[PDB]
Amino acid sequence: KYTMFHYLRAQEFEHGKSRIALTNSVNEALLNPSRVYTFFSSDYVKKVNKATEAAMFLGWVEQLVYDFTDETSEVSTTDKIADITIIIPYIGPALNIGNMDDFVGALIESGAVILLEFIPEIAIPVLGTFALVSYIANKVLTVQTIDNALSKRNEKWDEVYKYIVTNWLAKVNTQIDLIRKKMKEALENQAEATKAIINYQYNQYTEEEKNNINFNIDDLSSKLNESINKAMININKFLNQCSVSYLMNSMIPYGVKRLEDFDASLKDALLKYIYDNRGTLIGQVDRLKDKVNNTLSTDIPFQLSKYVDNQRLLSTFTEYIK
Repeated sequence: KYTMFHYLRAQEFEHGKSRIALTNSVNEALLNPSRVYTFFSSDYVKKVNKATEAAMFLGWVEQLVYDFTDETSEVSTTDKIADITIIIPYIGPALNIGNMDDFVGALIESGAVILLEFIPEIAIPVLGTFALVSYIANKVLTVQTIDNALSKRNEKWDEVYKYIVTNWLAKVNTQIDLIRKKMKEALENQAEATKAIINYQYNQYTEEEKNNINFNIDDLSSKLNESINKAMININKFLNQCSVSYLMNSMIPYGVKRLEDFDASLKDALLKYIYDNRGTLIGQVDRLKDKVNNTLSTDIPFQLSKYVDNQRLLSTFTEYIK
């Protein structure tokens, strides 16, 4: 029915003489150049649509800015979700994300996946051990032979991580960044549409009446800009949490299962290689055995900081590690 870009158009209007009115019905917003969509509360809708006496005008303005900031800075902190501690509930209603009708519900059941319009390729192919099997095949056993095999194994873990993180960088964050980029738009639209409904009423006030109080829209718009900045802070925090969440719970584990399988196979190989050739050490190979056993028994730690210099992403990842 409605893509993200339609909701974002429901939230626009052409400058005109008419009084424009916010509405919670998306369909209604689109079919009328006067009606504008909002993800704000029905209480907020009512409060702006209602026509306002000249006396109660500045007091009106006060409440809307309070209501704006209340609605915008909304923050749920339900901690039923893994590695997402903050939610911004109005995101879905604003961009048709969690309506793709309970958002926060949607995150709790399905995780951060629900932000992606396009699910990336998650499967990691089987990692074979043929290259190393061939490498040691009729090689006289030495310390360096075993150490090479093990550096190669390290390198493999490094390759799979790089693969996964890059997939994530390219296909996931770009998508999420789009939500961020667009959320800023939706919020800025709502500011422009409220500034419009207000400055409409004020320009129906008689000049002697109007002359009494000065509109000072550069004050208003400005106060609306700071309320948004505060909202983007919540949104960004949230988004980066979701990013690292998806990465660590829904992407990296697939690599790690495969890498573990790889270590395992390599282990068998090398230990057999060492026993088959123990006679080069007059039969005493206990150290070499212990080396491959220790090395391959522990996963190579994943450091997001290899790939990313971002402040937000790395701290979110730091929080992940405990």
